[PDB]
Order: sequence, then structure tokens, then C-alpha cells
Amino acid sequence: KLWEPGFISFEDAIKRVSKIFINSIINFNDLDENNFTTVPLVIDYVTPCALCKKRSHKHPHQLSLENGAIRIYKTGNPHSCKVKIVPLDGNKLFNIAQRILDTNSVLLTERGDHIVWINNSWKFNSEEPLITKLILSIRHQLPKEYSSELLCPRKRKTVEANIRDMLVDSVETDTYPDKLPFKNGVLDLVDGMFYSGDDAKKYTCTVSTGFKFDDTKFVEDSPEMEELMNIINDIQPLTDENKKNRELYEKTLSSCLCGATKGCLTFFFGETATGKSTTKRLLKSAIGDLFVETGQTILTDVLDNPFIANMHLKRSVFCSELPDFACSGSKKIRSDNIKKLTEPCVIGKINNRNHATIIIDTNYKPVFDRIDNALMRRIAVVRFRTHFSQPSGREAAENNDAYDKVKLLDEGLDGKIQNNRYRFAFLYLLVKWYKKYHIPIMKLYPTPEEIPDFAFYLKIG
Amino acid sequence: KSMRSNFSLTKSTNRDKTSFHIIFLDTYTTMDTLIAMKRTLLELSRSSENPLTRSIDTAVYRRKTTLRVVGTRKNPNCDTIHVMQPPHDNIEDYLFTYVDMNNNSYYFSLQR
Ligand SMILES: Nc1ncnc2c1ncn2[C@@H]1O[C@H](COP(=O)(O)OP(N)(=O)O)[C@@H](O)[C@H]1O
Ligand SMILES: [Zn+2]
Repeated sequence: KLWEPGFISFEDAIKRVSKIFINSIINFNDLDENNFTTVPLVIDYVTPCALCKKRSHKHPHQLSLENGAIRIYKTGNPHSCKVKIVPLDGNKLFNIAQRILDTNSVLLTERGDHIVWINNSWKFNSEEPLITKLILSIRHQLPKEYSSELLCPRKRKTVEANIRDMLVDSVETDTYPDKLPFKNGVLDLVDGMFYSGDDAKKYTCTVSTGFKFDDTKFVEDSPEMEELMNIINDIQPLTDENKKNRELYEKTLSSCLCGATKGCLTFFFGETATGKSTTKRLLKSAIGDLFVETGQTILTDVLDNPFIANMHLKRSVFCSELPDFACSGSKKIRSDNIKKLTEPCVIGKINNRNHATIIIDTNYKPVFDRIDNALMRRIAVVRFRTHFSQPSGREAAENNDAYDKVKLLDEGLDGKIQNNRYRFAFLYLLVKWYKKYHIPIMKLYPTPEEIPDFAFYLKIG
Repeated sequence: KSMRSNFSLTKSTNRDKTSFHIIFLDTYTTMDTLIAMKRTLLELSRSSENPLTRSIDTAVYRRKTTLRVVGTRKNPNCDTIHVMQPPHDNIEDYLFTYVDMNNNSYYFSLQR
């Protein structure tokens, strides 16, 4: 017995090898389980040989059995013909699926979802699964005998089913807090290095700012950098009185790049026309989709809710215009949220990861229904004291004690920042401040000695 | 029209392996034409999306072509047998070697 019938029926293997030989086989009948490695395969070369593409072959071919496969080789001159291989075990689609998983292009997270690696970014979808798009994208990275058969849609559905049924164990995503993900790579914050390609693959970053990183703008000098300092100097004066507030502001600004849990909530306190919304727009333009504006519901309306589920993996949540909770007809901050919005996992798939710096802007000092010592530890406030008013009412603002300086309003800044003019210079400033403060540790300190409501407790003390 | 309008089908007794033979009665040609066809048959098998188009046995196209006769066992120790099928109750409709060129029948051959 020269054949081991542990792989495939000998008749089926002979049928396969005959199908490979387009030319008619002369002695097909005498091939049995005890001679197929011995008798040469004489072939009537009516058509060109299916292996060497020549008119004919001087000598007959021969078969060998090795490694669970059939090796087809020509006698006489070996280099005159191409060696051929017939496999016997495995559905070819299963081999393709094994190769595709083998690349680590498709993974599953703890959410029972499947993330893929298309166009240098970890794509993900739930309504329309996109494993098959990955298969199209990756067919170029496989031999020809796989690319030729990855085209038919039903074969791709079969390969997708195989991949689904082989990806058992879950991987953890977004473990690097000091990496800023774009759509074309990841920027490292500890260094100034940018990784674009397979280098960004190792950091399983499933979110992105939404715009491509450009090395021609992220230099330092910039056409826009100088007036960006002018604007930041005007909004926050570089003075000895407004000194501590300056680095507090810079720390709050930089804490929006780190992808970890933040231990404080910052209040932008200032009067009208102080530039708080200017900073809001600058951050939005600088970090793309990582910045999100929410409503007042997550402060005054019960959490468990799209406004609490969309903050999943967002690195900055900004709250706008608390409507004078000090006066009547208002709902207080209800500090239970302050208990809730800082602890690492947000309930509201009801579990989401919290990487967001929460910044709330206000014109009036806000009040809580209950004041506790845990509120002492997680609240900081930023004071804004520069006025950008129209030429008409400058004096009426220069005689107000709520402002330390009044500046002439420029009507063109909103359109320019909306055009992402200061998009990269401001990001450069953010990185510079991050290296200045958040290396090697990121943590935020509260300022209990600023909110007037906390004075009474200090009066108790 | 000759091959579509008149044909017969055989059914095998093996259910796990669907084995079938279709014989078009009103079409006749020489065997070298079949051998030359084998090429285009292989390309059609590789290109068509129909699952049955994969499972055509082109290796049967060989000198002294042999096929199991209807009503006869494949092997003495095997019980897979090709049986009669309606509406064709004539065994002559299941023999490709039988030649009956009528007015509806068409014959063709290679120029060379
Ligand atoms: N440094 C500056 N130079 C000129 N105009 C400036 C400025 N800083 C801010 N502004 C403008 O003055 C206004 C103050 O900014 P805004 O963010 O709206 O203030 P606010 N209402 O939130 O206190 C805006 O219209 C802004 O475009
Ligand atoms: Zn050859």
C-alpha cells in the first residue's frame, strides 16, 4: 500500500490531479493505491502542458507523496518544468481565514464587538459589520491562489464566518493614555514623535480626532503661532497677580490630551466677553472629535441617555451656560453627579470608559444642593479677567470691578478659528504644556479656597 | 435549441454525494470536438457562479471514455446505481453512443 487513505479517497485525489492536467492522461486506469509513486504518468500532449506551458514534454511526469500532499515533478530535466503541489487537508477558505487572523488585522474587544484595521486606523461598526471590507483590503497581502478566490462574495461570507468562529478571546483596547490618535497615525506626547502606518497599530486606539496630522504645520515657528501667543496673552495676561491662574489654565488645557481618568472638574468662571467660548472653540478645532459639547441634563437630569453614552472614550466634555442656579426657578448641581462623573466607569451596554476632562463654563458662581468634603477634593475654577468689548462701551466696562483689562474686540477671530487656522499651533502649545506638567504623572489639584459656597464651611472651620 | 429541447437525466442512489448525468439527445458531434471543448468547459467551470458548474468531471474526456450505464452498479461491492427517470422511459435516451439524426437533430464537427 503506497497510499494512506487517511486524507482523501484515492479516486478523489486522482480526480484532482487529473483536473490539474488539462491534457488527457494516457494510463489513468492503472493508477492505484500501490503504484501511484512508481509508474510514470504518460500524457497525450494535444494541448500545451498545464505546468510548463510548452508544446509537449519529452519525458513523462511523476507523483510523490510528502507532508500530506502530492508533489508533481517532471523526469529528465527538472528545471524544464514547474513543480506542482496538491494538498489534501483543509478547506481552502479555512486556510485563508487562518492567514487573515494570523495577521492580527481583526480583533474583538470586551464589548462583544469586532474592530478591524482598514487604511491605517482601527475601524469599528455595529450596525453594518465590516469584516468583509477587511477581507477585500487584505487580499493584496496574500498569495495569488488566495486573492483569486477572495473576490466572490459568498466565499468572503464563508471566510468571515470562519473568522467569527475562531476569534474567541477578547483583547483590551486604549491602554496608552499619552497617545493622541489621528486618522493617519498616532502622535506620542512624551516625545514629539509621530507614528504613521504599522507603528500606530500596536496602540489599539479605536477613536480619532478626525483630521490628518501634518508635519509642515507642527514645527514651532508658524505663520499663526505669534498671534496665537498674542491671543493667549490677551485672554490670560502674563502678570504677577493673574499668575497662578495662568498655569492652572494651562494644566486644565493640557489635561484634555491624556487618555486616562481625570480626578477633578474645572469651572471656567468669567463675565461676559471674557474668551471662555473662545477657548472652547480653540479646543474643538485643535482636537477634532475628541471634544464634545453636552447639555445640562447630565448635571440636573437623572443619568440612568445619549448625552451620557456619547462620552465613551471622549477626552474632553464641555458644559455650557449654567442658567443661574443661584436664583429661583433652577435645579442645583446635585453633587451626586460629581460623585459619579469622576469615578472611572460611567454607568449609562450601560458601562462606558471615562477619559474626558469635564470643563463647565459659567458667569455666576454656582451652588450645590448639598456640600460635602468629597466636593472639596475634585473642583477647580479658572478666573477670566480680560474684556473684549466694542469701542462704544469701553468706558462702561473700564469702570467695572469685574474686569482688570478691556481690549478691543476683533470680529474676524471666530471665522479664522472656525477655519482651523490655529489648529496645529494651539496643539503644539498643548503638547509643550503637557511635557511641562503631566510628565511623568498626570493628576489635577482642586482649589477649594475660591468658590464662595466653600467659604462658609471654611467659616465653620 | 437541439440540446435544450430534448434531453434526459439520470439519478444516482447515493444521497450524500449527488451524482447526476444529463444527456442531450438531439445534438451530435465527434469526440475530438469533445476533447477540444474540455478547455472551454474548464474555463466555464472556473468562471460561472453556479455551484454545479464546479462539479463537472472533465477528466472523463479521455481515450476510450467509460461511463456507468443506467440501471447498473458502479462497482461489484458498491450499491450506487443510476436509475431510470421520468419522463424519458427509453434506455436509448440515456446512451450517448446511440446516434439518431432526425430533422430536429443537429450535427456539427470541427473544420479540422
Ligand atoms: N485677544 C482677543 N483679541 C480680539 N478679540 C478677542 C480676543 N479674545 C477674544 N476676542 C473676541 O471677543 C469675544 C470674547 O470671546 P468669547 O469666548 O465669546 O467670550 P465670553 N462671552 O465666553 O466671555 C469674542 O467675540 C472673541 O472673538
Ligand atoms: Zn511540463
